Amino acid sequence: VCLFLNLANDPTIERIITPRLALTTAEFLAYQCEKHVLVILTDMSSYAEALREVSAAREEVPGRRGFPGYMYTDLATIYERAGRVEGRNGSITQIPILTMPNDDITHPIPDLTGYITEGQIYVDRQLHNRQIYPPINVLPSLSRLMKSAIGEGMTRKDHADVSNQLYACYAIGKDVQAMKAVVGEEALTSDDLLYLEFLQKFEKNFITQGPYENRTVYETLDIGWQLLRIFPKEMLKRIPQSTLSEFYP
Amino acid sequence: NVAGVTLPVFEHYHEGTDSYELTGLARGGEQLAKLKRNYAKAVELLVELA
Repeated sequence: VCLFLNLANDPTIERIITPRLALTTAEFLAYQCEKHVLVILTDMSSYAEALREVSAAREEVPGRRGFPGYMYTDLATIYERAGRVEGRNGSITQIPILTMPNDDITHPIPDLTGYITEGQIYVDRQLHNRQIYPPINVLPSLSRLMKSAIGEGMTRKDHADVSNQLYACYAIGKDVQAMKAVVGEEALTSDDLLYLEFLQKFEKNFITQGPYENRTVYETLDIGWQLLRIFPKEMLKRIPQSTLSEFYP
Repeated sequence: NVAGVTLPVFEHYHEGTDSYELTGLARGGEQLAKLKRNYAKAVELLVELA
């Protein structure tokens, strides 16, 4: 680990300088020396605030929401320092974090970041109020490079099928809870009970981890399979038959 | 109450008053008992449809 700190009361110029310093040391350690590096950035909205500061110092006319127009290209400069390169065995991977002002997706910061990133992970207030330590809401989230990150040579072959099935049945389960909200429990079928029970056990086990439980990928897939086994064999519409024969029993 | 609103339905409640012995008109008791049974089935079916 190579750590950098910059408190709030520090100079703004330190704030704008720091992430580039981090990126350059990452580049040195990853490319000039054969390493795979995971860079983590926290709260780039403050970086944008420092950018506003320096813009105000130079007396350039503000634009949208008091942000200079060229902040897009600036953020692009702070991005696009990732991916693998031929002639080297290393890699770099950026995982920044942002503070959304008042849950507004159309605010310039998150919108532009989405325009120059390949996915996003959401965090929902209701889940935090539900005392689930990881508050991740996996529904609006999406990763654009799933198809290549996993596979048989990778963690396991059944991974993609399991993931898709889990997502779809969770969506159906949320819909079924909405159904129950009016129709009443007595008007439900066995399938609806299966969906509700699966949903409940899913937030109980799959989502909750604990502040220190380091789960291996195989363990996560095993938990997913155990949860899947609740439904009977036929409802696994997203699962190819061969994988079902191999793993379901 | 099958939904948010309540529906009206009925039941064939056999109150159970004794029938009438009609032993005057040549006393075809078999015919009268058969007639009573058939009309009882008719009444039950009609109550269901109602």
